[PDB]
Amino acid sequence: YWRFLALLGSALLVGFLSVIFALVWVLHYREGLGWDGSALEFNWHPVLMVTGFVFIQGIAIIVYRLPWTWKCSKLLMKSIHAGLNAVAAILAIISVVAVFENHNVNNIANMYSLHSWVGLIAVICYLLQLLSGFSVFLLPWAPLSLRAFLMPIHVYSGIVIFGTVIATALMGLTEKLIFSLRDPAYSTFPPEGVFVNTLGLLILVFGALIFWIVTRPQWKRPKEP
Amino acid sequence: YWRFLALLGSALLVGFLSVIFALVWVLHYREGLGWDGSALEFNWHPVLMVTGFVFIQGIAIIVYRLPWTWKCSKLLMKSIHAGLNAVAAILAIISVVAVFENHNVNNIANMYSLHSWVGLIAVICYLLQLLSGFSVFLLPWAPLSLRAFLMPIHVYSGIVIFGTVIATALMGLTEKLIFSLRDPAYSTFPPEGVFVNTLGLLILVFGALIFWIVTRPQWKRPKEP
Ligand code: HEM
Ligand code: HEM
Ligand code: HEM
Ligand code: HEM
Repeated sequence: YWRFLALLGSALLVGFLSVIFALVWVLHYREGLGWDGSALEFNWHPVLMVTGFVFIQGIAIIVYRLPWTWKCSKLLMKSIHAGLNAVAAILAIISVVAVFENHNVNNIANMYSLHSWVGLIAVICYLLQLLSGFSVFLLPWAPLSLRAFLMPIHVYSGIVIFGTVIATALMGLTEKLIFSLRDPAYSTFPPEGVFVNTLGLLILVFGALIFWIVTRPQWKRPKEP
Repeated sequence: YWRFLALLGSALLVGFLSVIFALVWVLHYREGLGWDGSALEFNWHPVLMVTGFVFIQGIAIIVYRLPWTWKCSKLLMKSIHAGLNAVAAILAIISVVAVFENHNVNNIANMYSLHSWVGLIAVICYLLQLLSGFSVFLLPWAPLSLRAFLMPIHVYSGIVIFGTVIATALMGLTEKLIFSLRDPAYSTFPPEGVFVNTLGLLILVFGALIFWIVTRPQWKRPKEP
């Protein structure tokens, strides 16, 4: 228990510092936020991706392992899981609408990067996991046999989508640092560069923590009757 | 069994195509290979990283789950594991010596990027997992109690290092594409750009496959007497 608490506490801390770091970066180092800057719009992209796709999704993935929930309703904890993942799907979609509207308004090319390829698949895989998870594991009519062998795919896919989001995030930080830190150049170790590398590491440590919590068999929600 | 075979076969295929794709890219799209180009030297970096740190390490991680090995010697399969990981440690170190020698000869800055921060920690964590794994699990004097609770950390850390290498690789592809595809620009969808994005996806699919194999409890090497 109290090593779980300490680990949950650590992941919340690093997860909140990531969101904090993403906000300071766009509000104090970049131009800020707005729904047409248009770089004030683009900046919603990293902010909302860190906040929903990395942080809120990180918490949805461990929601069933909070021991205060074990003798809670399984339908209820399915609802918090479903709902916390839906919030991150909304924010991530909004996040992608930000780049497309900044790009199209500014006549920039779309979908040429490995970041955007990996990312757009992450997003599509995410919605499919959300739609499939809703009709099979929340919704009532599905055959309990189809439950039995979709479940290993669903647990694996969620960890693998969550890992791929983190790898897309560090790619997006990389692109945006390189595009932006032209003078002083990124390679000159400017403060924005040290700061956002540290945001990169924080997003890293958060994933490692979420992956630790979620693979402790002693912390699985105890199977139902 | 035969779904394991098919999955092992798939991961070997995508793992070999990654190495192939990394070679074609530097030999047919870039300047080629050499031990002083000096871009002929830098190119050893992605080639050796994909080959040893992603591919050979991907195979070392699943070496205990080959069913042809289950009634093999555990000391022997510890030796293939140890040895396959040592080969990737050598290649990765060599790979890092390539960038430092290209940078220092060409007066480029070192260790300013998130790619290099994450990567250098991956490398250091890798060697520590290798040194710790050698003295605790190959070597004979360690208390069987210290075996018992280092093992969960060692399995977790190997998956987490392997994931972080993949995320570093896609960052390195991102940087190198952006630095290089200046004219025709990356954003103009040039063939090198489509090709190396596809190398990025292949490295992705390889990790997802290695992670699938390595988390099937039905495929764990059956515990010893
Ligand atoms: C993209 C969205 C989703 C992701 C990434 C996701 C991811 C995951 C992950 C990683 C686990 C294993 C966590 C654990 O061991 O506690 C899990 C468990 C589960 N998910 Fe989801 N999930 C998503 C959407 C849904 C939805 C909509 C439902 C519908 C009810 C659902 C139902 C479940 C159930 C029943 C479990 C097993 C709970 C248990 O351990 O007893 N998921 N999910
Ligand atoms: C990890 C979650 C993320 C996902 C799923 C994601 C997904 C995407 C997608 C689909 C695009 C293409 C949009 C377009 O073509 O207009 C894109 C573009 C971009 N993203 Fe992200 N992104 C994520 C995180 C980040 C972060 C944290 C940053 C850092 C600022 C970032 C920086 C960028 C930049 C600069 C572009 C435009 C250049 C390009 O097309 O590659 N992204 N992202
Ligand atoms: C950086 C290098 C290393 C990495 C990334 C690594 C990674 C891993 C991973 C991911 C597993 C779990 C695989 C599975 O379930 O089959 C594992 C298992 C193991 N590793 Fe390592 N390892 C490394 C070095 C070593 C070394 C040097 C030894 C020394 C003998 C060692 C001994 C073991 C043992 C005994 C197991 C458990 C085998 C079993 O399932 O019965 N590893 N390693
Ligand atoms: C995934 C395994 C990888 C690791 C552990 C890794 C690690 C590193 C390290 C430590 C550096 C800094 C070297 C220096 O400062 O001179 C670096 C630089 C670099 N890497 Fe990688 N790398 C990997 C994969 C890749 C790949 C696949 C590419 C694609 C070509 C790449 C491209 C670069 C580039 C262009 C640099 C120099 C610019 C910079 O300092 O960021 N790397 N890498």
